[PDB]
Amino acid sequence: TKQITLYTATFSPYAHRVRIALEEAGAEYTTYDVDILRNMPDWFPLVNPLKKIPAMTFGGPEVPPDQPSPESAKIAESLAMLEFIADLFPDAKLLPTDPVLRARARTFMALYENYVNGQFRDVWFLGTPADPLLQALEMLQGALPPDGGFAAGEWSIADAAVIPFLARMFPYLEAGLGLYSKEDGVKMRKAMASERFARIRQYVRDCRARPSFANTWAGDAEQVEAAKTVPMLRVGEHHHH
Amino acid sequence: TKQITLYTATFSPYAHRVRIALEEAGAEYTTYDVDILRNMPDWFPLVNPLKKIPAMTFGGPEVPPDQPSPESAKIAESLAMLEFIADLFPDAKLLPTDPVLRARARTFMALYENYVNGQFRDVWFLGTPADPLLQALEMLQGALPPDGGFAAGEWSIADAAVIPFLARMFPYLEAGLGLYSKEDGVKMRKAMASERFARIRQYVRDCRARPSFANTWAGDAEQVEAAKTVPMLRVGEHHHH
Ligand SMILES: N[C@@H](CCC(=O)N[C@@H](CS)C(=O)NCC(=O)O)C(=O)O
Ligand SMILES: N[C@@H](CCC(=O)N[C@@H](CS)C(=O)NCC(=O)O)C(=O)O
Ligand SMILES: [Ca+2]
Ligand SMILES: [Fe+3]
Ligand SMILES: [Fe+3]
Repeated sequence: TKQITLYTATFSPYAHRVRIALEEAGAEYTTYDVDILRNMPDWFPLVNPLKKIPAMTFGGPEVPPDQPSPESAKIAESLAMLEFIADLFPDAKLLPTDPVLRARARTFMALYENYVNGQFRDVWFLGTPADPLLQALEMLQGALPPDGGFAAGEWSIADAAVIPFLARMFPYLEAGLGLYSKEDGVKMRKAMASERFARIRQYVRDCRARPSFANTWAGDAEQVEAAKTVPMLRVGEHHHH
Repeated sequence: TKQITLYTATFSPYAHRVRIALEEAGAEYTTYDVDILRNMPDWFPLVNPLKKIPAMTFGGPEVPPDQPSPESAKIAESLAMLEFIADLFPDAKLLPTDPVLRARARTFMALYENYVNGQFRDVWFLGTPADPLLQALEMLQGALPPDGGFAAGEWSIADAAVIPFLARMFPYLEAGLGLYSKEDGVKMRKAMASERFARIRQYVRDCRARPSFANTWAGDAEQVEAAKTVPMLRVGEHHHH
């Protein structure tokens, strides 16, 4: 019954993670947009001293999100929020019950966070070479069950962790967003359409088809427009190797 | 009943995490050292295709660790292993039961992984300036309960995740091991002895005092000798300015 407020931003894949999990949980929750990269409100460090989105408050009196209460628990870091939502809503089965299948979910989240996420960041924001990102995506694809299904078989928070980033990749590439070279843009678009990546394309389709994605996605073109507000995505700048 | 085998290396803080959790769980398990950085056995990709330590096998027939069975589950990534051990040994209370306290543990692990570990890597492997690492350590220290205790209050896997790295910092600095300059080494040693970092010193003491640390630590001098075998620590080498 305790209130949940998620501070969010449309462009943010980290915040998208948590919206997906809250949808899958059937939770009652409030979202509040924060212009974190261009105009952070003076009160925002009260809900997250790290000054990052997402931020979550839990419990305390019901208050407007721009008047946060000292009495609410302040939860930081998207993957911590994913596990928190799974803990709060056990009947929603946001993780498997079998320990080995649960470990597949945790391993998948760690493979993404430790080896793929930084490659997405460095290719898009710094224009580093795309081959290491493609190699990391092929590795992550190899962790998926071959015949279909989600990271741990049944849908779990591991898939909430990963789909926000994979789903942005395709329309960002088509719109030319990112500081990578033309050559690497072509390389990535060809690779992600090639037979090499058939499995991860099916994974993306399967994740996007769920109501939790549809109800937390602004649409491809709208998400592209939101990403254009990110200052680090300096239009007209490209890096070459 | 199902066997646990942890592939290990004395120098490795990631492997150390899992040894600590297994000790706290009261698990029966085998450890098997792998010279992963200098002489990886040809069979090791069968237990971890990423070619990283730690690796874990679970279940399957009892076999010599250098003859791994296809029937065992292959678990990768140290933090996934920590959550796995918590799942396997619920009576050991390796996480709190309260959702908010559990989220404190998950947040603390994410703070370390996302903001602290990479600063340790920059300073120790590249010799970049120490101030950003000291700032990240002060942030992590600020997430501890100021009056005492572990990251989530009671001891949890969050403390298994973090103590291997903090516990290596002090003896490595005393040995001058790492690519930072003598000047930054003195700066870090002075800072870590100052009142600024009294709370994290108490944390390191409290974690080290537990049998799970004593039984998984070779001793300060011995751990330093094992770290000198790590190629990227480049023993005898330092970068300046
Ligand atoms: N590790 C965080 C990453 C969050 C993150 O970096 N969020 C961005 C927006 S997509 C942000 O708030 N950036 C602001 C900053 O770093 O100052 C998580 O998993 O929640
Ligand atoms: N994300 C991994 C990191 C493991 C790791 O990097 N292990 C090192 C030893 S400290 C290793 O095996 N390095 C060999 C390599 O990267 O190729 C985990 O949490 O287990
Ligand atoms: Ca596979
Ligand atoms: Fe972002
Ligand atoms: Fe290492």
